[PDB]
Amino acid sequence: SAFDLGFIRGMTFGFVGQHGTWGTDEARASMRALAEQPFNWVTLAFAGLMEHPGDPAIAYGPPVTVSDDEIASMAELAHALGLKVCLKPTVNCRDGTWRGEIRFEKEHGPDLESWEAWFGSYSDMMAHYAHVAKRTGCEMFCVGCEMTTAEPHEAMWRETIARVRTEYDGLVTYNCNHGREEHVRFWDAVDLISSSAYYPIDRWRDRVPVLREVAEAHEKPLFFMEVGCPSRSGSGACPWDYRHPGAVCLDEQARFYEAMFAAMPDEPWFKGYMLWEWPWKLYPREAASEDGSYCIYGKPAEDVVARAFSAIAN
Ligand SMILES: OC[C@H]1O[C@@H](O[C@H]2[C@H](O)[C@H](O)[C@@H](O)O[C@@H]2CO)[C@@H](O)[C@@H](O)[C@@H]1O
Ligand SMILES: OC[C@H]1CNC[C@@H](O)[C@@H]1O[C@@H]1O[C@H](CO)[C@@H](O)[C@H](O)[C@@H]1O
Repeated sequence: SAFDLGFIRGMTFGFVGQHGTWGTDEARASMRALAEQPFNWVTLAFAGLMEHPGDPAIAYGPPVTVSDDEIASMAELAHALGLKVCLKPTVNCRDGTWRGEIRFEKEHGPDLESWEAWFGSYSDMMAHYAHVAKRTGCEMFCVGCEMTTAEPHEAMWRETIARVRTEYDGLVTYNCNHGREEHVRFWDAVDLISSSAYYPIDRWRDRVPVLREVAEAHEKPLFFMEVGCPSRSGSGACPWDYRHPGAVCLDEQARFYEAMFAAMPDEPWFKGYMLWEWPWKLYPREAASEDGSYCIYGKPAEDVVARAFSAIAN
């Protein structure tokens, strides 16, 4: 199933999945526009909310996130447009702190500000959405994203994953941050290794050997659950950084994709690309030259990716 998996030509849709936004005419129009492109996968991504990086409570569902029925509506539409769907619940902090820096002073204590408490909340969230993934026939489920500070809590990640397996029979991945592929201890517990592969333009050429080594060592396919670059000046040096300032620069985004596609080998361990990202409210192509986001629609990167993905498809 993991070994046999068709090469992934994917796009992430709809983040952060704010309540009500996917049930709109706009979101429907955006998903249709996505499906005009040579993608075989879409990821429905959304974030629950922590107040602070040291708070064990996670808010998800309405009024924060899209409802379960909004998720189902988008999954149904995607499937009817011929796409396979990955469901990706994650968590953000209201103060803007990256989820890769969540931290607790205590390991244990269900009613304390502890790792145990936080994983209790997170595990309930994952079980909730693994069940939604089953309901909606999602072909993949992503159990976490860029949780660098949480990753050493290996027993707790294994408990979380096991719970997902009781609720969901499809492909399961965990999405680590770039630079963590060779660090995560629990790849044996998922079906596919995946990362947020925001490697700078000039590093693709020399990062490939470690990606190859990780995949081959774990006898599991590896793919990128996030990859992209904003269309802003200099962003190619820090494609992970959504806050990087810069004038709109369409070619810089294209150069990122050209560098990535040049470097990635045609070898069976590598299973492809889930691009970051596509908004639920899509700008018209006439406005694309003034857009500095990760979206490739209406920009030269659209053609770079479509040329690459059409060639893979054919
Ligand atoms: O990779 C996407 C996330 O990147 C974060 O920034 C990290 C970066 O990834 C590297 O670990 C590093 O150069 O240090 C940074 C932390 O300051 C954040 O920009 C997140 O919002 C991204 O999701
Ligand atoms: O920096 C690009 C990605 C890297 N991985 C996680 C993801 O959060 C990040 O994207 C941005 O996410 C924030 C909300 O977390 C959003 O405001 C931005 O506009 C990007 O989608």
